[PDB]
Order: sequence, then C-alpha cells, then structure tokens
Amino acid sequence: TDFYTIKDAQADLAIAPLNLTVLLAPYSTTPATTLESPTDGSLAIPPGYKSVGHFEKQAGLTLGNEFDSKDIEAYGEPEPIRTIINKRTTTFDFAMYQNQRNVLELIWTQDFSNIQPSEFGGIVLEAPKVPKNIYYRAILVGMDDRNDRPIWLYWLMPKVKLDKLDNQTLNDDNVIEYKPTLKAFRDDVVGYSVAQGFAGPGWRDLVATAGFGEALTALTITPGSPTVTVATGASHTAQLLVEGDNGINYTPDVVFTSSAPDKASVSAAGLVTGVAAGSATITATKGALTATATVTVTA
Amino acid sequence: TDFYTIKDAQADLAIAPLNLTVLLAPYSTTPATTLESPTDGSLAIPPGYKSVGHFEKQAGLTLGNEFDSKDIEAYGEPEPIRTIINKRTTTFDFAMYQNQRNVLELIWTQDFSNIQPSEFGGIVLEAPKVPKNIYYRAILVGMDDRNDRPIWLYWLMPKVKLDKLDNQTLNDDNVIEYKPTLKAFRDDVVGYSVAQGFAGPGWRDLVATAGFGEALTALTITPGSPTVTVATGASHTAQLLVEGDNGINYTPDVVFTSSAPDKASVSAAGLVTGVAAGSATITATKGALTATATVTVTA
Amino acid sequence: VVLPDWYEEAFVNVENLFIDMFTDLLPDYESGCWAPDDWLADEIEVKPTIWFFRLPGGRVDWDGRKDECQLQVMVVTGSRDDSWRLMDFVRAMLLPMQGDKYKMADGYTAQIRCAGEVAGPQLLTPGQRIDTRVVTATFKVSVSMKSAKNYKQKLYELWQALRG
Amino acid sequence: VVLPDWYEEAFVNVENLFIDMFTDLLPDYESGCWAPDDWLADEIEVKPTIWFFRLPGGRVDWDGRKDECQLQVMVVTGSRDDSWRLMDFVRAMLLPMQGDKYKMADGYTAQIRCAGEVAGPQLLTPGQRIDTRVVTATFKVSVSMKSAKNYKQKLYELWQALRG
Amino acid sequence: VVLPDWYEEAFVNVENLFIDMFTDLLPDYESGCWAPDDWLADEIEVKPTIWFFRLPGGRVDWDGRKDECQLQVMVVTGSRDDSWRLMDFVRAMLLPMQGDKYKMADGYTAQIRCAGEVAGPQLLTPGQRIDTRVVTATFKVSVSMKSAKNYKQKLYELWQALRG
Repeated sequence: TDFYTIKDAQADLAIAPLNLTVLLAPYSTTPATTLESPTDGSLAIPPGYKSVGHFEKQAGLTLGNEFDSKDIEAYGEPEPIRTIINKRTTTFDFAMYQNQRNVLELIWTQDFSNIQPSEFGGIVLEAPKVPKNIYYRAILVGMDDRNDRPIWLYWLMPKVKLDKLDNQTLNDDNVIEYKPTLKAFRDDVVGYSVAQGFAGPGWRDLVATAGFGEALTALTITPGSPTVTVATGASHTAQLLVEGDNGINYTPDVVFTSSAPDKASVSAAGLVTGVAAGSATITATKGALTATATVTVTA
Repeated sequence: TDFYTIKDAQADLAIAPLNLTVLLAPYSTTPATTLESPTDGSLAIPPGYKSVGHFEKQAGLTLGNEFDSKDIEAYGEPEPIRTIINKRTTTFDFAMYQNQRNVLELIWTQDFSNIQPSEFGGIVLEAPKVPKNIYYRAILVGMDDRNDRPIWLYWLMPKVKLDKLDNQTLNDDNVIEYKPTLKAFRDDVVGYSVAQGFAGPGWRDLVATAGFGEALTALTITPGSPTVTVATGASHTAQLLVEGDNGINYTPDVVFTSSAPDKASVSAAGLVTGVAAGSATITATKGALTATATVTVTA
Repeated sequence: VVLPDWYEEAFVNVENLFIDMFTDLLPDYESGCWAPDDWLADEIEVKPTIWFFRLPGGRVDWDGRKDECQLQVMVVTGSRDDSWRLMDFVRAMLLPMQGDKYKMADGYTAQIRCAGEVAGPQLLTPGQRIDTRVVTATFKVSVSMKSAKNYKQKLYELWQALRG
Repeated sequence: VVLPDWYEEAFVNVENLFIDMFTDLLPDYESGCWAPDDWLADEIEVKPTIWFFRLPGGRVDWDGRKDECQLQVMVVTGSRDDSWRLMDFVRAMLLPMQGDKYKMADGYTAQIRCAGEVAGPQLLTPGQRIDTRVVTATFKVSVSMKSAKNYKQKLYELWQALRG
Repeated sequence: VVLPDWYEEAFVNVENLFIDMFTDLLPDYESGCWAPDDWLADEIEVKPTIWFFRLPGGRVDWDGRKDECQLQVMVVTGSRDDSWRLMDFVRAMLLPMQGDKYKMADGYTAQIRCAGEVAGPQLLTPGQRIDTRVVTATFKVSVSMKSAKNYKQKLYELWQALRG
C-alpha cells in the first residue's frame, strides 16, 4: 500500500536553530514563562536579559542531558521491574570570544558592580576569596526563517550555574576561548528547570501539522455584523479578529478582501473604517479556507 | 564433490530493511500480535500506531542485544558446567529530525494532552516535576521489495521506555539531533518482550526455501466442482482458493487459465461467474506446479 | 542475442530506469543517455534534455544485495534559468528517494535505495556548443539487485562436461 | 515553461540571491553571473563587475534542510587597488553572515546560514584581457532550503496510472 | 570611488604593507607587486626587486579577528649571490616577526602576528629572462584585521527600504 503516508516523513517542520543568542540575567531578575508578547505577535523580553555575545561557529554549543537511573530486583526476576530514574541533569558548554561585563562575571563568579575604572582605564578582575555559588537566568533561543514568518524556539531555564571550566589556549593561532559548561538546576518559585518553547508567526502554520492541539478545519470572523460610523467618531474604525477551531488568532497571516470597496474596505491589518454607508462582504482566505463576513456601515 | 550444494549459499532471502518507520503508541493501546491483515494479504495496523517520523540516513538505527551470563563451578571443573544466562536486554538508538507530538512526549516523558496552544502560537514543553516511567508500544518494521511482491519484516515489542539521552549538538552545520536509546522491557499480559515477524506476499515465495514449515510440493484447488448460476443469482459468482501442502493460501500469486472460456472464465482474482452452461477446465500454475480443476456451470 | 537461456539478467541498469521514468514523467521533454541527431540538428532552439552518464565510484557487495554507482546528471537547454530550474526539479525528484519503486517495460520493478550527492551543479563554459546552457552534477545513487542467486552450478557442470 | 504544476521549486539559486543583492546594494556598479557584450565592448575603461560561478564542494542533506556550495567570487576592474577594495567590501558583506535574510523578486526571502572561506585572493595574470585586473576567491556558502517536502506521492500515483 | 560611505575598509592588504615597508627600509632598491616597464627596459643590469604575489592557502575567522594568507616572496636580480643574500635578508626580516607594528600612509598601523614558511628557496631555471636570477619562496603570513564590526544593520535597513 501507500507506505509513505504511514511513514509520515514530513521533513518540513524540522527546524534548525541558527543564532544561539544565550541571554544572561542575574538572580534578582524575575524569570519569564514565555518569550513572545501576547499583544502583537512579536518577540519581547523583560528587562535584565543581556546577551552573552558571540559563540563558537565551527563547533557550536553541545547541550547534554545526562540520565541516571536505578534498577530494583530482590525476588528473582529476569528483568528489572519498576525501573526508576533519579538524575536528569542537563549540561551545555559554549565558547566565548568577547570580554564584557556578563562574561567576566560568569567566568569569575563575582559581582563587579562596586568596581570602577581608574583614571587611565586600569581595571582588575578579582577572584572571590570564597567562591560564591551565584545563580543566573539563562535563555537559549534559536532562529529559523520560513518566508516572512520565522520560527522561534528557545530552551527556557530559570536556574543555572558553573559546572566546570575547560582549559583555554591563548596561543598565536586563535583568540582566547572561554568555554565553560553549565549544569541546569531546578527552581522552586516557578517549579520548572528546563523548558522547550516554540513561538513565532511561522509556527502557527505548522502547529496543526506537528500534532499539537487539533487540526485547522474551521474558521469564523468574530465580529458578526460590525457597525462603523462614516464620520470620524468613536466607532469610526474597527478591528477584525478571525478565530479558528484551534482557539488561535489568524489575523496577521490571513488576508481580507472587500467585495464592495465602495461601502467598506478591509486591508491586511483587518481595519474596518468604511467609505460609504451600506453593507459589504469580506472574504478571508489564507491558502485553502474561505470565510465570509457581513459588515454594515451607517452614519 | 559439489561443495556449493552443501554450502547452501542461497544469497537470495537475505532481506535488507529500507524504511525503518518506528511506530509509537501509548500504553493504553492494545498491542497487536501481527502486522498483517488475515483477510486480503496486505498490511494493516490497529489505531493508535503513530510514526515517530524520519530517522538518521547516514548512521541509521543501531539495535544492540546485550547478553549477560554467569558461570557456576565449585567441584574443581576445568570448564563451566551449566552456564546459565541472566540478562538479555535489547537496546536501540535512532536519531530524529522532526519535532512533533509523539517525539516531544517521548523525549520529555510527559502527556501533553491538557496543553493548548496560545492565541499567538506560544507553547511550552514542561519537564515533569517527578519523572514518570511511562511505557510505550514500539513497532520497528522494515521494507524490502522483490517485483510486485515485497518483503515485510518487523521488530515487535509491546513494552519500551527511555534508557539514556545522548548529548545533542545544535550548531550551524546540522539540524537538532534527538537520538535517545531505548531498552526494551518484558510485558506481562502478552508474555513476550521482543518478537521478529516476517510478512508480505513475497515472503510466501521463499518461505519454503528459508526452511520454515515444509517445502511446497503439492497443490489442489479447494472447490472440487463448483456450481455457478448463469443468471444473476445468489451463487452467480464464486471465489477460488488453491491450498498447498504447507497450509498457506496461494490465490494472489498463482494465475488461473480457463481452457474453455465459453463456459466459464477465471481471472487472476479467482472469480468464477460463468458465461454459458457446461463444464470447463481451469489450470493453475505459478512457475513449476500445474493443478487441474473442473467447474460445472448450469442455469 | 545468443546468451545462454539459464542466465536471464544480473543488474538493473539504473540509468535506463532513470531515463525511462523521466520520459514517462514529462513526455513533452525528451531524455536519454545519448546525443540523437535530431536534437543536434537544431542548436539555437533546443528541446531540454536530461543526460545520465555512468562515472566510477562506489563498491558493490553480492552478499548484501546492494549496488551503487556515481551516476551524473547533465542538463542542456537554451537558457541558464531553464537549466537551473530543470536541475532543481531533478534534485527534488532524486535526493528525497528512500526506498522507492518504479517498473520498467521489461517487467521488473526496480527499487531505489538512496540517491546521494557528490559534486554540486557545474555551469560548464560554452565550448563546442555556445548558445546551449549545460549544467553538470554527480549523484551517488544506490540501487538494489534483481536476482542475487549464484551461478556456480552451471559453470561447474559445463567444466565437468568439457574436461574431466 | 511546461513543468508540472504540482511542483513549484526545489532550491534557492543562491548565486541569483547574491547577484540581486549586490545589484540592489550599489545599482551604479553592475553585477551578474555572465559576460554581457556591452561590458566586453569597452576594455580600457571597464565598469567594475562582481561574478559568481558555482564550483564543486560540499554535501547536502534533505532531512536537515541544509544546502552548501563552494561559490566563488571573481571581481574584474581597471585598477588593482579598485579590485582589492571591492574584494574587501565583498568579504565584509559575506564573511560576517550568520542567519541573514534577503528577499528576491520572485516572492520568497532566502536565509543565508554561513559563508565560509576556502582559498584566498588570486591575482590572476593578465591573459586574454591585459588592462583589466581580476581577483578570484572561493567562498563556502551554506543556504537553507525553501521547501523540503517529499514528492513520493505524485510520482507513485503517476506510476500507478501508467502501469499496474 | 563610489563605494558607500558607511563602509570604510575590511582587510589590511598585507602585501601593500610589505612592499611599503621594504621600500621605506631601502629606498635605493625598488620593490612592488607588479612589473614596471622601466625595470623591463634593461635586463643585463637590473635593479634588485622584491615581488609579493598572493597564493591560496589558509583559513580565516571573523570572530577571532585573525587573517592569514600564503603570500610568496620572489626576488629577481642580476647575480645568484645577490639574490641569495636578498632572500636571506628578507627571511631575517620576516621569520622573526611575532607581534610587530608598522604604519601605512593611509593612516592605520598594521599588526603582523606570525610569518611562517611553507616552501624553501626555488632557483627557477632561466626561461624568458636569461641573465636575471630569480628565487621564489612562500611564506605563511598571518595578519590582524583592522575593523571586525558586522554590517548586518545597514544591509537590513536597505532591504527593508527596498522591499517590505
């Protein structure tokens, strides 16, 4: 039969991160549960997230999720029954090129806030007398682009600290390489340690294909018969919002066509201003689904 | 003498799997003892078997069957007498490209059913507070094609769980690689842990050559003297079924030739409708064996 | 055609597979493994043609029922954009081939295992042909064998009959 | 243009991306992948031109949605200093390219992953052209794929319709 | 000279560095990277000249602010002993170069990191030129970059202005 269908080798939603900008924040900064702003559809970050800089290009980041389990058997069983798992530590190591405030703070485990540059620029980076176990907020967001709607993926973690610093070579063939591995810890005020998040306008196109939620099969414009005043009044302009069967907005991607531009014209932004009093029909399609809406315009 | 005969180097039934589509099912799904539908001869799977996606092409799956034994000797014996074996764990690791529901569920050991995509597509993959040892149903079926009759082989296993997750590299030279190894466990309601199964119409050709059962040396059409009505009645059409000495049907492959098409004509499907009343002779051959059947047609 | 009857065939002739499947896909544009005189008659306007020429590279194992060859893809047409889009179509029809079947007019249906890539497209400079645009690329195509049974027996009895 | 409708495109044609982006950046200086007759008409004074010719090197994986090619950069002009500064500008615009987008007139916007370097500048000796100064460099440019969906289905139904 | 103002320069042009520093060291003996007609006018008696021609070899990393090239040293003069002593002087001035600064007439001062050696002296046979003695050697010279800031921004706003 059609074994390719049951294979389900889509080979289209396999996103590959490109810009692994590792955001660092102090412990005082409140961690954010999402990397997307629920007001427009773009990316927003709370204040305090400062990028580490540029990471290794030829090698890149090597994230490792070590698993440690245990077997229990005391009554003569050929196989381990109830195989429990104890440790699920996640470690990742990335190289560094630039020497800025956050990088030195992370590599020396200090708070270089009271330090001040001298009158001639002379500075000293002091190792602590007692090594403080300062915790940091780490954000590991990747990038993938599909036309004008990219794919945003990130490795959310609200607690991380130094685990081991590898030996660095500062010879005359490469720049100084700071590649310390960090083991992710578990936070208490939020209840999660490592989180995988997908965002971006492009992810909306393939969220149904990925199997999350339900498939997009129905759509309807929420304003049934909106009324807009011809004059520049309070209700002169109106905003449309089409809702699908998956409970996700489809405004920024689905375009709206006004069959009667004389009465009211709707652009891609979904604005409903109205040119002349009357009734108009608006059709919204993206690539396969057609939805019809009726807009009434009066003075 | 003829040492090639005693070598028995057939070199023809050595099948190589091509499409290693790993089917994943939840624990609630009832495992199936076979991957073939005993009604037509094609492949059928019970609902709940969802393909993981696409696996690594350059490396592929590396299944390992580790064996652990023990030796007993207490009376001064030069060799270990009664060498018992204790562990026969089977482990297999395969890489993954796509990021869909089943892959994320397997890699994070959670049940992302209560989760719902946000109004802007924002989602979070939450690691469990306590790592649940959720078990999965795994089907590892391969593919090999010989003319129009392919060869189906599968690695049936009704219990599997995560064993270890290897470190993944997400640098700018390849897509994210999820290659976790899974150790097969032993199921209780069915009594088997790992099963090897061969199916497909092509396997019928070489099942005798493989030594399973007995060699195909006899054949006979089960309907001796079938009677078909000329008019469109209840018994207007009849279905033939030739049975060999191995107790296996040979209908889809053996072709039937009607020596008297005026009375009754039999196609490759074995249909017996009858054109005119009388007696007809049908000969069934595949490549070496000839079987004769007599069909009586009357109004 | 005086080959012995006990031997039918050994391999699949994967280039014949490819030329036949491309001709069947788009009969309007001819494809083959030679240079027909009719095509060479007109050069300012040329019917787009796909050429497959066998190149060395890749081992073979009779035991594993696996064969591979570095078959190259060469496309010639009257426009660079047309050549590039035809090469893109060929690459889309060849690279994502993992266990795919296709039947020949001989009777057997071949099985393509994997079609790799060795060298990228080559925009060869116009030499003998000036107006025509040619792009050359090499593919690592692996195909299965039709019949892998050994012919030790018949050779042995022929030797015994001839000398003993 | 008689390609099947169910197939739209496979790859990006990264050299078209590069020539279009360079023409858009500085429209005064023309750039392309050929040798126009108008440019060859005058040789003592030549408009600086950037040429991109595809060269072999680099694998490709359909599963990973990654493509790479050893596209070379060749600049020709009437002064050695002008060629050197143009090559420096090209390297400044190409080497620091890590996840960068640019849109074509076709409609899709390409994504350049990483543009490496293989061979340094090549001040070729003046052969057929004497006054013009030419510098050749090779770049390892990796680009993403537009659509990576497989076309097994349509080929299978076409085969079934043709033979069965 | 119609290059955009927001871009100043990318690389150092290390061969210009070397020719300028050699001309400044000994102004009596001219050095360069070309073949002036005045020098070619007289061949029985030739002013000793040092020629630097860029050759392939060596990678480059923008993140590390490191650049390298296999720049070769070719010396031509009227005596074998003079050529040998000039090559020895060049090697004395080049091999022990570890973090050395030198300023150009443009305004910036370059930084030579390390000048390696690949191939030894090559006493080329007298071909077109008979009386002149020529010795060829190749050096692996690594130089730092002037400015390594990325130009993603301006390209992005130019793209946004052109299309959106």
